[PDB]
Amino acid sequence: RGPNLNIVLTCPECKVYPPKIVERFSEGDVVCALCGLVLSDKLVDRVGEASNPLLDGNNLSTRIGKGETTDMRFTKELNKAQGKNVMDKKDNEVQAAFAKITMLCDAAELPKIVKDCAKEAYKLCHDEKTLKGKSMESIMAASI
Amino acid sequence: IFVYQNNITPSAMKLVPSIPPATIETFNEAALVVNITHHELVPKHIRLSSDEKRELLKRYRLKESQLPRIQRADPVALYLGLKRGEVVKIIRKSETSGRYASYRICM
Amino acid sequence: NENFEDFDVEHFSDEETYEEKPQFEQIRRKTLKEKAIPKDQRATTPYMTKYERARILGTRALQISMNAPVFVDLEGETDPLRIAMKELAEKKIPLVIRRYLPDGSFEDWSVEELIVDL
Amino acid sequence: NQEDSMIMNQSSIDRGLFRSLFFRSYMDQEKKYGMSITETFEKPQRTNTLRMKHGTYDKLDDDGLIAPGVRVSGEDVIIGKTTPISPDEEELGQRTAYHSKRDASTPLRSTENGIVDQVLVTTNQDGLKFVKVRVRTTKIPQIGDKFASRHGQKGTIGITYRREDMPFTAEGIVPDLIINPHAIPSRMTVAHLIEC
Amino acid sequence: CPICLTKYTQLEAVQLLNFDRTEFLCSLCDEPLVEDDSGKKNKEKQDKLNRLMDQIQPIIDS
Amino acid sequence: RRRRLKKVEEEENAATLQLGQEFQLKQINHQGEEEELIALNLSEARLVIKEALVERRRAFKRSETREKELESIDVLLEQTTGGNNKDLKNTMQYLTNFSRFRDQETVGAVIQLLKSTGLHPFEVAQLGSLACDTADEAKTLIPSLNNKISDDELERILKELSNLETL
Amino acid sequence: AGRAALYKEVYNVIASDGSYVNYRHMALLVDVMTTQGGLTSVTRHGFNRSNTGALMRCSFEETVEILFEAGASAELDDCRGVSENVILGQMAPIGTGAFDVMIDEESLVKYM
Amino acid sequence: VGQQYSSAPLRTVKEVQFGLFSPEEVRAISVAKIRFPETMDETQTRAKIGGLNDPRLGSIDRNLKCQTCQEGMNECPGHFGHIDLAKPVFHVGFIAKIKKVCECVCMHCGKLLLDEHNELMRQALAIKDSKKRFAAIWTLCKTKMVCETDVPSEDDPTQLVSRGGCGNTQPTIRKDGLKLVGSWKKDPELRVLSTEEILNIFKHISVKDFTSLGFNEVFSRPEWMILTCLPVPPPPVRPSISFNESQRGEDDLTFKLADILKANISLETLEHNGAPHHAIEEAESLLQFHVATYMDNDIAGQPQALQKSGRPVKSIRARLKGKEGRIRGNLMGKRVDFSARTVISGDPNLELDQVGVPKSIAKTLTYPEVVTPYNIDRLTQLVRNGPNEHPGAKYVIRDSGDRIDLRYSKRAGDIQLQYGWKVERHIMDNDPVLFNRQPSLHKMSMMAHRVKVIPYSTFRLNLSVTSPYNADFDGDEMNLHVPQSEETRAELSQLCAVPLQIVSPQSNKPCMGIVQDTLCGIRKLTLRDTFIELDQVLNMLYWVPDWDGVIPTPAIIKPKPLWSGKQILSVAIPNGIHLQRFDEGTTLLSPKDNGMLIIDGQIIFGVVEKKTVGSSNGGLIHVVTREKGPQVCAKLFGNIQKVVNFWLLHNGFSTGIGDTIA
Amino acid sequence: QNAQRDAVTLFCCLLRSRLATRRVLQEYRLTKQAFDWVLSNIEAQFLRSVVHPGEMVGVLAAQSIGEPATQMKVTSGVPRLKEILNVAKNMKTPSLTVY
Amino acid sequence: MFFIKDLSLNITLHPSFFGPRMKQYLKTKLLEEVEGSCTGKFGYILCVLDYDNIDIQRGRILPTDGSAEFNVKYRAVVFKPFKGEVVDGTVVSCSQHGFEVQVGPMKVFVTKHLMPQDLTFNAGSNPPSYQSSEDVITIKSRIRVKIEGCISQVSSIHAIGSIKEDYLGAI
Amino acid sequence: LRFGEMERDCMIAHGAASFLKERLMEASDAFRVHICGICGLMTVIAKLNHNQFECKGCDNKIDIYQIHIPYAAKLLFQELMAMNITPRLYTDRSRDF
Amino acid sequence: RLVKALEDIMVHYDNTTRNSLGNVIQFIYGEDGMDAAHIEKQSLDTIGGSDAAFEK
Ligand SMILES: [Mg+2]
Ligand SMILES: [Zn+2]
Ligand SMILES: [Zn+2]
Ligand SMILES: [Zn+2]
Ligand SMILES: [Zn+2]
Ligand SMILES: [Zn+2]
Repeated sequence: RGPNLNIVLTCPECKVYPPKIVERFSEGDVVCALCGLVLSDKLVDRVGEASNPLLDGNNLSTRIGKGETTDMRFTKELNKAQGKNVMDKKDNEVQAAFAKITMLCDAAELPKIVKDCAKEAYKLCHDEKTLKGKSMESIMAASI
Repeated sequence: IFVYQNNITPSAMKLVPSIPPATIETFNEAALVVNITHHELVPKHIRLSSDEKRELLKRYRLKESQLPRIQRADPVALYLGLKRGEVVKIIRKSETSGRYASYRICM
Repeated sequence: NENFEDFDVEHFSDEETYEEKPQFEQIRRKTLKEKAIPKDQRATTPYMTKYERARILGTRALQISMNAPVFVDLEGETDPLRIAMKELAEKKIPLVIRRYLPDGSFEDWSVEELIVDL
Repeated sequence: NQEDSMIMNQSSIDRGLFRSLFFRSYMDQEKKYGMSITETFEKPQRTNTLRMKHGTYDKLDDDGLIAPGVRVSGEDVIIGKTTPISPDEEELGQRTAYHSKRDASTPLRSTENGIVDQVLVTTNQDGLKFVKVRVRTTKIPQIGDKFASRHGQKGTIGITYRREDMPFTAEGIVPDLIINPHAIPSRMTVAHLIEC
Repeated sequence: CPICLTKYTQLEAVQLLNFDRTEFLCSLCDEPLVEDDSGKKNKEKQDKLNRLMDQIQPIIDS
Repeated sequence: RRRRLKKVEEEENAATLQLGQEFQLKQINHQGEEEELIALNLSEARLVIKEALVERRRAFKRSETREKELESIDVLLEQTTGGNNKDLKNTMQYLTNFSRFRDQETVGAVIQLLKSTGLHPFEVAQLGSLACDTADEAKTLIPSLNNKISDDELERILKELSNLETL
Repeated sequence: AGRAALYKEVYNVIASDGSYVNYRHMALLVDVMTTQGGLTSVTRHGFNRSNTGALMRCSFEETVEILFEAGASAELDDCRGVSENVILGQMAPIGTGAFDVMIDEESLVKYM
Repeated sequence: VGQQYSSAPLRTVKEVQFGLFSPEEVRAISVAKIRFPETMDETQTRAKIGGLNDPRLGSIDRNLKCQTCQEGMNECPGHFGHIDLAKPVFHVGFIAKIKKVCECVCMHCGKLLLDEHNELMRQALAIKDSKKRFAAIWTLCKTKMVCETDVPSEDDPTQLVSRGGCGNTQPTIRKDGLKLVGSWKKDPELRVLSTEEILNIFKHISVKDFTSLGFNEVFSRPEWMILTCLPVPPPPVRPSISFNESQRGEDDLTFKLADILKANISLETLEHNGAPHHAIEEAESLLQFHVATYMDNDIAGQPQALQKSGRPVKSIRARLKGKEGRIRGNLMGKRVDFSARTVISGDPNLELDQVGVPKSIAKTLTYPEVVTPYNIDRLTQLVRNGPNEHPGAKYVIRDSGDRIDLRYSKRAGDIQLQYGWKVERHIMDNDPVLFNRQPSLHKMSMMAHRVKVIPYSTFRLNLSVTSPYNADFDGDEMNLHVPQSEETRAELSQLCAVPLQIVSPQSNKPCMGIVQDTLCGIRKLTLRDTFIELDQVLNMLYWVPDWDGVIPTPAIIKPKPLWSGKQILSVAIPNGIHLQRFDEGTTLLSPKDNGMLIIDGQIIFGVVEKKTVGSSNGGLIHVVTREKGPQVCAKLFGNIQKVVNFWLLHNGFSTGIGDTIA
Repeated sequence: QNAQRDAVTLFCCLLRSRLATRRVLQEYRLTKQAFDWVLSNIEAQFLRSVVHPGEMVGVLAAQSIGEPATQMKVTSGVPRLKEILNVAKNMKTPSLTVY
Repeated sequence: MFFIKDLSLNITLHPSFFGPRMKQYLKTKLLEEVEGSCTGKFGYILCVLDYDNIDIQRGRILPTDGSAEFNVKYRAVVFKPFKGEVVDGTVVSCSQHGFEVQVGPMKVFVTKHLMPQDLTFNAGSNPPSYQSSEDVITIKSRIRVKIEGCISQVSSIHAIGSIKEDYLGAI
Repeated sequence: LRFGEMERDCMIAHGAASFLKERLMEASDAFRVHICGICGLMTVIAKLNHNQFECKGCDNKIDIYQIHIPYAAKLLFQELMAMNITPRLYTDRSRDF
Repeated sequence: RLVKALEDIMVHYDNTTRNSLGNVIQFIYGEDGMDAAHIEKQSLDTIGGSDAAFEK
């Protein structure tokens, strides 16, 4: 099911599968280790922002802030325009829960690994049928 | 040629455009006390005829806009009474070749 | 990283200073044969220029490097550029030069007829 | 030695003139991105590790860290670190079910070599194990190394002569270093001469 | 092509014909193509058209 | 000149005499002048290609029933054409298997017949190509002939082409 | 006369410290600076405003605004300048590129 | 491996035509309609169909083909998508132009305020170029407040001709952020002008109307200035970087298109499900702001979209303008391969046009040499040498474009070379290479040298060539560039060579001369006191490479054979050179030995000084390079440097603290 | 032809000043072959001194002007050069020289 | 169908063929990749006429690879199909999807939805053909087919045929 | 190594056009892209193995040219397309010099 | 700034000095058409001196 869209780096002369392939990162080449023929040249080894889609999912949101020349009336107008958005309400409350969890961890000086484990434990177990009526304090405490 | 003394009412400027080919040039007395042509920096300006302009464009393979320009407000241009699309041959002293003949079209 | 008092000017770097001061036809037409000036009335120089000689040497050496038939006797010379200079020495380069006038017209000058004085 | 170059005595360089040590420290850390998305300092094996670097892995130990004292060369790995990936993929052809991990190891610099001086293992503030490897090498002075007096008279070594080629006094004293006279008058550095 | 789920008209089916001169192989999936169920619903579209138009005649009269 | 982008134009079709942008009735040759669009019937094309091949054979050398003509043009393509001549070969077998006139005299008779009809070279080439026998068949086979030629003149053209057709 | 005075001022600046520059360089500078009938300053609002190609102008200063104006005005760039050939990566019509190399056949067959 | 062969004709770009996309053209060229603001699938392993990273747009993973062109990184250019906007929005780079056009045109019937029935309008139409004509039209029509449905006749202002126009009142338009407000006059009625209204008006503008405004009819209509179908740039424009091959950090552009899709979906849900009007203007203002900061984050009087780290979102304009922008940082100048950089050192024993290349640099930089019969043996020997030994080769390029690394191939055996193959061999000696010192203010500051492979780590070069480079050996880096083709190699050797640029066109005098120790020693050598004994004379004569092998007769025969310094220095000067210079107090007898006289390349009197062999007009360098040519002048540089440096070596020269003492 | 005559008239003045009959027959004392050699060499060097078409003299002039700026009552120097190139209505020392 | 045209072709002449006699090399290298070559711009070009004199311009040396680029203007016979055209031909292959008819150098496909309903497929018969109550259409059989749609790529042309129109099929 | 503005200026002053072209293309990024003939855009789907070219939206399969531009130039033109600007590239002159 | 001002100005084959647009800057380069590298400072003998020295 679905298209292949897979590129295999096989030597068209040695014809040995699987091929011994050396990736010359310094020389920008991908070569066959047996015959020395290049396969893909001009290889690619900052400009965006780090975002792991495992802790907060594939949420891609940018907020609005003051620039060098910023008028405040449009600033509050855009902030309240972003405030009434419907598709990110579950996203908004799960980041609110993440913020409260991190605030609890930082208020009791726990290491960052515990914050990460608690956040992923909450995310993996958010929106459960068996976990709907329990108090959010208990949910955060159990995650911690 | 109209030589006034101090100033003109704009109610006369609006009717300075008259029936062609009759043309009106308004010259201030104070601006005309000294001939600017006699100044050592101002080179010799020679107005070109239509056939001269055509030959100049033909031999240099030029278009109208590819020539160096002079506006129709330059004091030398007003001195010669230049009109739009009129080319002057400008002969000036060259420190590398003695005589250099440049051309400028009146825009 | 590094902390260097050795004042090295990072180059192509004038936009610090831009931000400091930001406030202050009738003979030839279309693609006719009239662009091709006939040989009798060519008005360009008969002397082959430095850029012309450079590009003829480059083109001839590139061709010789890809087994073009050399039209001069080789004296044991193997470098394509020196073979090209030898070909240019006795006018045996079978090329002509298309000097484009600014209006789009051009003149065709053979390497054989161009005087190589430089 | 013309115009800010020096001629340094190669025999003096052999005897330790301006010879110097160079220590570089490499810090590497294993972190847990979640439950199982973590990495381990370990020596990778070609059977079960994807996207290794072409440098040799033989100088590592069972814990994926090279012992101190071992000589290193260009692009040799000194800290072997691997993290697991999503199993049963299809990438670059040489991908199988054995390749459960990818290589996130730290090689040496491609030009640097030397001796592993000291390997330090510990935990951070967060309790994650992280290592520090100090590599010691020596920079023997050679042609092009920059030297300066105490007077702004910097420059590189032009060439190195042995003792039998340098000029010498009647006492047999050769210079360790020859500067050019042309450094003096334009800069008007008289205190260099007075210090000498 | 059921693998790539991409539509093909009659014109480009000929250039996807194989050496066996029987099947139409997909360019990306390399799988023989299946026939789309369009054209047999032309009578269904005619019935839909008539069943719309007998329900709109009072609007026509108005 | 031409200020070019995707303008409005009709799709290529046979009945509308829209043979594309570059198949116009007026054609500019390599010498620059306007010249009529020339479409050839199967027999005329077969004779033209045969003259071209024997002319190429003569240029190389200086430096009837269906079977014997078929093997003659086969060995002619073998000795004259080089690599990748398969499509030209199958074109020659198609032209010989579907020709209606064998000599240049019959082809010239067809040309001088169809030059005075005043129709398009395209449709008269189609008429010479197809062995139609009924005027209504000719109208329903070549839709450009509708409201273009009278039926009696059309029947005269078909019957005289059938008379001129041999083998 | 403004061009002559401008050359005199530039020459005074250059020869203020006794440095000598050949006349044709400052002559070319003042001829460019006075070719439009006015003192066309070397600014983002001076020479950068003549219709000399959108890519040439955007290479210097105010790049995005110049491309915006070109897109709004549907400006056609003839690609005769150096900068357009730099961005397009093709042979600029300068120096060696200021001509073309045609291949001759008549002298070639005359050779042997 | 290069690129796959293409059957399309290879042409050069002769013209670049600008303009604006029509939304119909955007929908036509789009390969997909992007719906979902998500880029990744719900399983976090594949590309979401209809998302911002749809495979039909292209592919930025090596093991992923593009879904459209079925190619990889090196072949797929990327394919565009589009966004069907819920409401029309303004192009942020055209706010002033929209305002100007709105001041020009009617706000009810979409007609020009002033037609050809006015003299001023007609003379504004007489302006040929679009910008000046549009500026004149705008200045003329910004003061008109009425559509002028009826006007007097142009020939006589007595009768009234009813032109086009509704006669309505055109309001004054000003911008307040990203929206236009119009104040109608009071017989003021101020209200916000909706973008769809302006789009409708601009559609009702006739062809001649915006043609007079400078808008071209198929390339840039003013109606296309309003954005209603935003094209989606492909993932090659906005790649997803990786920090440790485990993170999926996306571009800021992808973040902005996610915001665009979020705002657009919010707006279409609000209009579809019914909403108060202020919610609709709030949502469309948010969408317009997101469009603007996607297109230009730096807007005056406006807040900036910020990343999760709080840094401003790098919009496309930021990627365009600036130093590291596309034009000046990646297009108009760029980083290149086949380059080298190290410190420089002086070498008196190198020729003027010669550079000393380090062996490791020579083992790294390669020149692809085409296989001919003239070099089949040499290239075969270089291939057999391998890339680990200089001289050697690193790659063999076959005629099909296949490139064979010479590592990982000797175990497969040796390779028989064929004619027309390319061998990427190491640069040997006499290879023309470009040699450049930044900042490089002038053309003499980066020139072509000849390679001499030397066994150390420095670019070594002649001392006399340091002046045009403005180079000193206090740790200066200085760049190297190797041409990879015979054409560029030839034009580098014949145009950019060191001897060809001895005489600077800057000040019509030589830019290179005898400098520093060689200048001091050539003054000390040509003094009248300086006499050189036979044993040193023979060594000095042998140090001249082009010495003809005849010992000149001494200036003093008895009681001891002594050669003067001028006599030996004249050996370096080629014959036929005549230089004459008179200083103050200089006669044909020189009591001061000032001035110069050289006859047939023989020094008659005068000490050789900066006025003679320095970078001075009319000196020895200028005369020799004008009468003998550049190669002879370069050989003269080498000869004088060698002989003077040898004599100074065996003579010695110092300075000390006592030299500053009166 | 008029432009060609005007372009060499200073060099023609120099040539006539140097190659006068009095100077040749008195100071230079040239022979027939010496004079023909002189004329041939002058013509050859003049034809070699013509600027080559295709030369980017704009960039050459810009570099030859900007580089001596790097080598550096009434204002002078880099600020004066900036006042000149950025053609400003005001300047530090606006002045006259009345004769 | 068969036209004659005056075409201009751009040919990359390699520098290895810069011998004394480039004219016949240029004519030859014109004559492999034109005879039987398919172009969507002009159809299947079959034979080049006027071989004795062909217009050869002065060739472009490309400034990167050194090859000579000639704009050779030639006259040739072409086979450019169109839609709406009825032609004769012979069937060369058949399947359940339809059958391929050979018209000149072209294999026009007749799809299975484009015969009249009398014809049906019978794979049991050898060769597998289309059989009706009044006629049978087998391999190497005379048939008259009308082309309703032709797709032309840069180097390939495919056509859609049918025999549903009256006075079509076998003659 | 940066072959920046001023290195390019000095190559221009030498007149070394082809070396400059080599530095800008064969030394950094030589990208071959296909463009339509009707529109000047690079919106051409190229199946090189199938030898099929088409610019959908102009519906032409016979008017495609390939050009060699810097990859940064292609990305420039795609960014300008994202600016709703047309960088229409044409392989022939339309206006006389 | 100066380089970007003058980056497109070339001596053409008619020995004129034009920009990219073909607008003529100098009708002959440097008003004399001479390459700058082939220029030497020379003394004009006729302009100097007295009339008696001129005649002598
Ligand atoms: Mg320094
Ligand atoms: Zn292999
Ligand atoms: Zn498929
Ligand atoms: Zn693609
Ligand atoms: Zn109105
Ligand atoms: Zn298109």
